[PDB]
Amino acid sequence: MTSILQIALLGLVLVSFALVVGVPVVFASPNGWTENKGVVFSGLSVWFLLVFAVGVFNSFA
Amino acid sequence: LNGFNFNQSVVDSNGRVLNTWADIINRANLGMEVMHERNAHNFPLDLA
Amino acid sequence: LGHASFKDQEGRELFVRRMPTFFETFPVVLIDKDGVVRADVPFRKAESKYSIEQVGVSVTFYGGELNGLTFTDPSTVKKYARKAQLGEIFEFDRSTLQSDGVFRSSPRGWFTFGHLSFALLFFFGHIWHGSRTIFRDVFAGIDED
Amino acid sequence: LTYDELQGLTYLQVKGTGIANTCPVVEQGTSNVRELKPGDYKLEKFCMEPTSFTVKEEDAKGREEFVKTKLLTRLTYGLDGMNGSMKINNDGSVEFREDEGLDYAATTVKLPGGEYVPFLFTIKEFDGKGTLDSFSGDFLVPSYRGSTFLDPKGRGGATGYDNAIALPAKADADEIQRLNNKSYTPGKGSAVFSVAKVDTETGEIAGVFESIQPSDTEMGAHPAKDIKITGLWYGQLT
Amino acid sequence: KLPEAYAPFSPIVDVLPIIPVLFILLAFVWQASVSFR
Amino acid sequence: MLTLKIFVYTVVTFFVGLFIFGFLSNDPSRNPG
Amino acid sequence: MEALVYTFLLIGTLGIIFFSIFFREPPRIA
Amino acid sequence: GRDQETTGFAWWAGNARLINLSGKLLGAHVAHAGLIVFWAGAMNLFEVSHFVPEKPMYEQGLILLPHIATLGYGVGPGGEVLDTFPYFVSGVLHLISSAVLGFGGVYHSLIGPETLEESYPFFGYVWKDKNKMTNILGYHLIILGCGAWLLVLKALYFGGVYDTWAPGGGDVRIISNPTTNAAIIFGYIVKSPFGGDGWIVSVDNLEDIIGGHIWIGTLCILGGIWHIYTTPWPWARRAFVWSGEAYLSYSLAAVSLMGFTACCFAWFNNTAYPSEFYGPTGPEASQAQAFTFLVRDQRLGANVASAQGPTGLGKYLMRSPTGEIIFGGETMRFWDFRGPWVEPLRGPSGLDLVKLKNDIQPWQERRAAEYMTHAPLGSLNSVGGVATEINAVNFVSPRSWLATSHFCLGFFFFVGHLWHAGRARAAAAGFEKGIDRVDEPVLSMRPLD
Amino acid sequence: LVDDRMNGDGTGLPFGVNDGILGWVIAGTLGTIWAIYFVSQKDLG
Amino acid sequence: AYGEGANVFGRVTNKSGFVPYAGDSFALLLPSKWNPSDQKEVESIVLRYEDNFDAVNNLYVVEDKSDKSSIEAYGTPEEFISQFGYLLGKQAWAGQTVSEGGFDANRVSNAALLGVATEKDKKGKTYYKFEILTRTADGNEGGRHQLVKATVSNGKLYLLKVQAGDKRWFKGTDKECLGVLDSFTVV
Amino acid sequence: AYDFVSQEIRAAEDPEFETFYTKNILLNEGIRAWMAAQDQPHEKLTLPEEVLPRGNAL
Amino acid sequence: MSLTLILQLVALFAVVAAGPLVVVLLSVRGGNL
Ligand code: CLA
Ligand code: CLA
Ligand code: CLA
Ligand code: CLA
Ligand SMILES: CC1=C(/C=C/C(C)=C/C=C/C(C)=C/C=C/C=C(C)/C=C/C=C(C)/C=C/C2=C(C)CCCC2(C)C)C(C)(C)CCC1
Ligand SMILES: CC1=C(/C=C/C(C)=C/C=C/C(C)=C/C=C/C=C(C)/C=C/C=C(C)/C=C/C2=C(C)CCCC2(C)C)C(C)(C)CCC1
Ligand SMILES: CC1=C(/C=C/C(C)=C/C=C/C(C)=C/C=C/C=C(C)/C=C/C=C(C)/C=C/C2=C(C)CCCC2(C)C)C(C)(C)CCC1
Ligand SMILES: [Cl-]
Ligand SMILES: [Cl-]
Ligand code: NA
Repeated sequence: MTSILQIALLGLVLVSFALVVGVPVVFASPNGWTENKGVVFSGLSVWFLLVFAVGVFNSFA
Repeated sequence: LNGFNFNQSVVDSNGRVLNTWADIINRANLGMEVMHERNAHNFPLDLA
Repeated sequence: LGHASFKDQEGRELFVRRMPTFFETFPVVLIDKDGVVRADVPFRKAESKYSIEQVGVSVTFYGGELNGLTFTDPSTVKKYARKAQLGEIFEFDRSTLQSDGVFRSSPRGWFTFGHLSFALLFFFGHIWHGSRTIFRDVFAGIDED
Repeated sequence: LTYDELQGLTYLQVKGTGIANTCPVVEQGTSNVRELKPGDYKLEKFCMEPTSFTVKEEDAKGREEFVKTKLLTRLTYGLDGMNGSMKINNDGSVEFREDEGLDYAATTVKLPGGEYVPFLFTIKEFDGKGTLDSFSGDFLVPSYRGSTFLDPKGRGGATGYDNAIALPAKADADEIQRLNNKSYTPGKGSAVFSVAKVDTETGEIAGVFESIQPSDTEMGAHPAKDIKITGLWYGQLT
Repeated sequence: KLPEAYAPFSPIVDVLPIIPVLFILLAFVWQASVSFR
Repeated sequence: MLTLKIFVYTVVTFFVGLFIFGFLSNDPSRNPG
Repeated sequence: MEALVYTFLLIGTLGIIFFSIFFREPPRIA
Repeated sequence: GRDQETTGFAWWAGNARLINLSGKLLGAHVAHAGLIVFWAGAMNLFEVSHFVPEKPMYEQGLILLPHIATLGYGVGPGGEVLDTFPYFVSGVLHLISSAVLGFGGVYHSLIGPETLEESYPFFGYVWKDKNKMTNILGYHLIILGCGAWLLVLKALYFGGVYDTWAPGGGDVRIISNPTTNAAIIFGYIVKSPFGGDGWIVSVDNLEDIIGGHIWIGTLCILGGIWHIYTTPWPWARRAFVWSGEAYLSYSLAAVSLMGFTACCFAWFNNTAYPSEFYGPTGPEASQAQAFTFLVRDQRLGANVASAQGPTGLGKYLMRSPTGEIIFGGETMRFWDFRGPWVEPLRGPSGLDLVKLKNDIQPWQERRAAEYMTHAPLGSLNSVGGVATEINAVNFVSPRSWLATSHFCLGFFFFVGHLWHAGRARAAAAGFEKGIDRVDEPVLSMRPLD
Repeated sequence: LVDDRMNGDGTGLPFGVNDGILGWVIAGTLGTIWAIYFVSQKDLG
Repeated sequence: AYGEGANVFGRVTNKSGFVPYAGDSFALLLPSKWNPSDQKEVESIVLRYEDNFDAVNNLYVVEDKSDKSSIEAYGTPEEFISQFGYLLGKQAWAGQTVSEGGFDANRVSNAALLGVATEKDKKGKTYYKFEILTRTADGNEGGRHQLVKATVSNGKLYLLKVQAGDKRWFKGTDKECLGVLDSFTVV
Repeated sequence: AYDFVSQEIRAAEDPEFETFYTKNILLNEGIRAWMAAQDQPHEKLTLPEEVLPRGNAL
Repeated sequence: MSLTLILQLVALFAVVAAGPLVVVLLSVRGGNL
């Protein structure tokens, strides 16, 4: 499960890149937040899911 | 914490130390160090 | 006093290193003809390496007051080497003028110092009095721009 | 504070109170000193504590009198931890000897008119003799300053200058005493000890002592002054 | 060192600590973007 | 030396108390504004 | 005697400071 | 954002535009808190990635790992690192929490309400509503008290913390019977700050530390409740200035004092900052050098007790001004040093001559030598030793880094007390922008001062 | 012992109060200044 | 050469810290940071190098004719090292002193023999090896460590002596001194 | 303005008179001795370590 | 040249460009800065 943990961690790093570079853009954009609530919610949810997956994979192996 | 210590920072191809103005400053510092308190030191390192 | 020639117990002639003009105090070192230090008056008498007693240095004076006189006791040899680091050794009568024992400067040194300081101050004089010359109209005040 | 009372206290209960400099005092002994059992004893835990310092001074009329002084070096004048031998004889004869321990202390009293008198209060190699009521003897007094000590201008024995280099034209016989005459010759002092109390069961003794030793000669620069030191001493036998 | 699973991600960890000093520079960049309004 | 110590303690306490209770006595209202 | 001269010079400087503080010429407005 | 025309503050004082914008101020403070946690996590990960457990922690320039190790978490007897995993866990946790806090700061700074007074009355302070400000102080005071009790619980029922005074080389001990005596605990604060006393820096037991944190946690919770349920007294209203900048200035003064205290704690104390992780102190290194040379010359025959130095004062041993036997030389200035490796050699009257002859154990000698070779002396470019060295060793003691950095921070925050406090006073009075130019106070005063 | 000393240096004495007279004079001076302030100004709490 | 070119993106020559040296009949490795020295305290010194920073750290090789057929003809190694008592300097001070700790009466310097032994060689050559610690009343640099390696070949005695301050010895000069002592090889 | 001759003479006559000025003179002496050899190569000063002024155990 | 060095440089460039990139995107988009 070491390889699985590593690819999950890379996915988490990529999702964090996306969130860091997008959340300020969505927030400061005019009317951007209202039309992008779902996208940001999906991003945060998958980010937290990846965090917990990395945690459980670390626990396993 | 002290200042920069570039003593013997420049060495040649074979490893010989090439002196710099920092080395002359260090020579003067050594001159001051071995004389500042003639009788107060019983051990080689000041540390105080 | 004469000229002091220092010779070790081997017979190798030793020369005392003269004090450079920069040094108020200079350590005593007796040097071989080939520039190899052969004796000195060490600062640390413990485990000394080139001590006068260890090397056995004797001083013979040629000419002057002490002519053909040889001294071998280490105290006298140390004293005369310390004197010879200053150049030729002379006898001085210090009781007459109550000499303190620190070198003064010759009249050429005092002349040079005084007239150099005057030269600097008069460079400032050139600057000041010439600025006053060129700016005479405005040195009573300025009418804004 | 007897030996046990001092020993029970911890460092944190003693640091800062000045108790350390005090020597222990026997408390439940007997003043009858003749009752001590004769024999040879390894005298250890030997300590000395002065109670006064007086400096000899000779006046215009020649009346050499001892003048009281004021101490300057705080509570750094107690000798302790010394070891030695002692032979109590049947008639009371005593062969006292001191070998090791903190048997010297550099102190500096001040004389009226403002005179700083330093000296090594020491009992080094005190080979005493006499009766059990009072035994006297001589002890070594080392030079106050070691050979490697440098004077304010760098002069000194061993490591030093042997010359007043600040005067490149004055190193003559007018300064023979100050230059190269750094005489570190040890002197001698006289001491007298009287036993006051003895605890036979503990095997410890305590009493009074009086000593006379020269002051600091400052490496032979000026003559030594006689120092009289009275105090109380303690020790343990075997 | 890091546990053997996280060994390949060592460069990211070696780069991370300098971000806080990047935030103040980002604030200066943002102010410059608005002509220091 | 005890008398000197108690005297200095009294002096220091007096001055420090003056400071503390002077800065409390409605100081912020002592401005021209 | 040198100590006497030094003390006199220091006392003179301090007295000059005292006079320049408490006996200054008033700053005349306009 | 804002502009200078509508606010009166230029860009180089732009955060001053947030004084009366409660929501954006909350966002800014949350963002800076996220920054603090992010540095904590990232630097912890950096340290563990660059850490080799074979070498001592202070050899490798680590500041956070000693902090974690002092709380237990993977250290064996003598301060030996067993598991580096807890350090990694701490780094990851602080880092992820920092990500959350950064998102929160961004939200409350960009999209959240600019002013919270209307929509969220519970968070709508006014910088002069004394009751509300005391309520906020009480909430955060309760949080601080809970943190102190958290430390107490860690030391009591969760494996204890690293006692460097434990017999041997020190070990992780569970502190039982904390010092809960009022006289002992409060005697530290009224203790002198000079030598031999050291104020609170001279705390030496773990029991004293745990009892003190017990008292501080309980008092902080009680004071939080008190400041929640009460309004400042009428005398308190007149004594203080009531504005946001005034509160900032008070906090600046407090944390400058705390920074100076932390600098001195890191430099002097070795109980809460064990030398196994932070390295020896200055006094510790000096005493270690003296001890090492004493044992070396004592092994080579000789009698250190009677050995007289060049000054005639004692080459190895002498008497402290109070009378306690102490190491000779310059290290006599550090006679009040106390360490785990030197206390066994101290009798009632200080260093014991008998114990110094035969009671010395080899581990003490090894630790003393190691401390002597790693004295807290270094250069700016991390070159170990005195200023006159050969530029061969790469070492500056973590104690030196902590002391220097937090002293600089303490001084600058004292200057902050000065600046922000003077400005608060002037703004309250009305002089913040300058003299009136129509009614100067000076023109209403008699001449000649 | 050749003289008398305070023997207080290097001790955890509160405010340096080795003897109660010092604490009493400290309390008296502070309380007197406080009484002056209280009877002049208004302290209530 | 003038057109040789720089060493951009190149490789170092050596980082061992020791450089070879070939004598009249001996081979040696000297520290890179140590400079050649001119002074000859003993007229029979044929080689000398000194540390750039602390001149107390130095070494010199002495080659002088010997009547003894082999180094073993001197006798025991301790007897041999007792023969060369002048290599530890001379106490020029001659004053009666007892106020120095750890030293006998009227003495300001003391040499302690930490250990002696005999070594071998690729050709079976025997070398006398000595380690000494010299302390002084002023305690200069906390004493001085002296390493001596002596051999007799072709009617000549070769003696290498390395001196290091204890202050320098504690902080890494021991490696350099031991390397110098090990590398000393004679035919 | 290297020296005050009165203080030098007093120190020479009195081996226990010390001021910060004399300590500064000693420091200057150390600086000169330990810097001359490498600061002024043209002098070719091969001073043995036993002639360099030095304190105790330093 | 080193793989760790290559990854370090890549991560450094990414994190450095992250801030100016979002600033530029908000400027071109018209977001309130
Ligand atoms: C950590 C320090 C810090 C913090 C927390 C703040 C916070 C704040 N500042 Mg400020 N500022 C700072 C430092 C700081 N500043 C410094 C050093 C200066 C001197 C140059 C200034 C000068 C300044 C001025 C002149 C002004 C502010 C203003 C503001 C407020 C409005 C921000 C805004 O909407 O702008 C716009 C926001 C953007 C352009 C978006 C770009 C930046 C975002 C936050 C991206 C962050 C990147 C990050 C990785 C995102 C992580 C996402 C997460 C999910 C992981 C805000 C609460 C304004 C104010 O007064 O409020 C009314 C104002 O005018 N500041
Ligand atoms: C950092 C947390 C904190 C803060 C910011 C405040 C702030 C405040 N408190 Mg509060 N308090 C706190 C914690 C805190 N308190 C705790 C934990 C408790 C429980 C014990 C209390 C109990 C308390 C009470 C009972 C009262 C206050 C009051 C006040 C207000 C008046 C302040 C004052 O009297 O001026 C300054 C204070 C003084 C000049 C007196 C100093 C007293 C201390 C103990 C001196 C100790 C000196 C000692 C030698 C240590 C010196 C070392 C030092 C240099 C570090 C003020 C806004 C008063 C109030 O307004 O009622 C609401 C009030 O009656 N507080
Ligand atoms: C560049 C900014 C900067 C940086 C990088 C640091 C960094 C550091 N500071 Mg510093 N500081 C700064 C600015 C900075 N500071 C400023 C501006 C000031 C004001 C002048 C201070 C004042 C200051 C003080 C007073 C102290 C530090 C300290 C420290 C060190 C420890 C940090 C810490 O743990 O804090 C504190 C951590 C918290 C507040 C959160 C703790 C929350 C709980 C209680 C943790 C408990 C965990 C628990 C036991 C585990 C769970 C157990 C459970 C299972 C039961 C650290 C290396 C400390 C130090 O080491 O002294 C040298 C110290 O005491 N700093
Ligand atoms: C928690 C502490 C704190 C807080 C919340 C504030 C808050 C505030 N300050 Mg203040 N200040 C503080 C501490 C603090 N300050 C300290 C410690 C000092 C002393 C140095 C000052 C000195 C100060 C001045 C002179 C001014 C303020 C001003 C202000 C207001 C606007 C600040 C701003 O955005 O400017 C913009 C921020 C910047 C331009 C960034 C500055 C860049 C710094 C210098 C970089 C230094 C980093 C360096 C590498 C660290 C090394 C430190 C040391 C280890 C060597 C604001 C409300 C202004 C005001 O008057 O209020 C109306 C103002 O003029 N402050
Ligand atoms: C991967 C991994 C892991 C795991 C991890 C995790 C999963 C973590 C988590 C993390 C988290 C998930 C954290 C949390 C965070 C959050 C935060 C930090 C926030 C808080 C809050 C606040 C701060 C605020 C609050 C409030 C409000 C909002 C309202 C009012 C009131 C108050 C203010 C209170 C492990 C272990 C295996 C290790 C290894 C790696
Ligand atoms: C308001 C504003 C400001 C500020 C801002 C800020 C400061 C924010 C915050 C921010 C932040 C502070 C954020 C955070 C982030 C973080 C994150 C997002 C994390 C992530 C993680 C991950 C992705 C993973 C990792 C890993 C692990 C865990 C394991 C090991 C390895 C690694 C490390 C890889 C400014 C100045 C601009 C100005 C303007 C306004
Ligand atoms: C934890 C722990 C402990 C304990 C500690 C403690 C017990 C603490 C507390 C402390 C404290 C108890 C503190 C307090 C402080 C206070 C203060 C610092 C005050 C100040 C004052 C002020 C700031 C005011 C001012 C003013 C006046 C005077 C006048 C008018 C105006 C005003 C009001 C502003 C120990 C040691 C065991 C160590 C270990 C840890
Ligand atoms: Cl000095
Ligand atoms: Cl020392
Ligand atoms: Na010295």
